[PDB]
Amino acid sequence: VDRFNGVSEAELLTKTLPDILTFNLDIVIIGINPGLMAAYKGHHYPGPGNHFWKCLFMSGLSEVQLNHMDDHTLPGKYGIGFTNMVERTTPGSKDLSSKEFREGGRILVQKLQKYQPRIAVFNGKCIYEIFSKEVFGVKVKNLEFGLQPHKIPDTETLCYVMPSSSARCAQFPRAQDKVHYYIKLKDLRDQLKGI
DNA sequence: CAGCTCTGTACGTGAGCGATGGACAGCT
DNA sequence: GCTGTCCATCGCTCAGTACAGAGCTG
Repeated sequence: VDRFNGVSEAELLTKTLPDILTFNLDIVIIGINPGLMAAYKGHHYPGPGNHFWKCLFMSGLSEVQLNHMDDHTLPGKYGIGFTNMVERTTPGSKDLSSKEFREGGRILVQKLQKYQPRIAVFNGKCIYEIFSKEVFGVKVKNLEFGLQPHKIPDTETLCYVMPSSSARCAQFPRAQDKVHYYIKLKDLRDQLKGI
């Protein structure tokens, strides 16, 4: 079956997804790594199998239904940027090693200390579990979604964790089951501008 | 024993690819 | 009536998390 218009999966696995980063951003969405479609398109969260653009609209973070082609307009119009913990493309997170994640978390903390957005948004618990242990030296055991009790070191950057936008996750089967975190993220951002 | 990590595993939903079937229209 | 296409429809694949209940170490 052909899902990538004649492009082999082995070619996509060698491709990367660029960062959409700048200064004065309210939010930076940090993914785990690119999926095969993101590597294919060269844009963040294209469908099918991803809830991100649906949740972004349902929560009120965007005024209309946006898509992956709109990712570069997000810093200027919305104050939202994009990065990932791991550079390498795989079909799923389970194809990544501990070594890649730990190297990723180090480069991620450097990137965050340069751009210093108001909120570092972890789109996936697994990446915050690895990051928090490596950076803050905390226990992974009772880790929760939402606002974290630690800031990115040397910055005023907050850490906010969300269930991955991937539709592989059966615990939050629909975009509607994830929207709560997007709404609480919209509220946290609104509170920062208010205060 | 007490807190921790580690690892195999099952799980709902909705989009899209390739195949299928009923409707439909051409054919002095 | 026979032919071949259209286009909705269908059936299969595909796009992390929490849990059980150890093991590990003070």
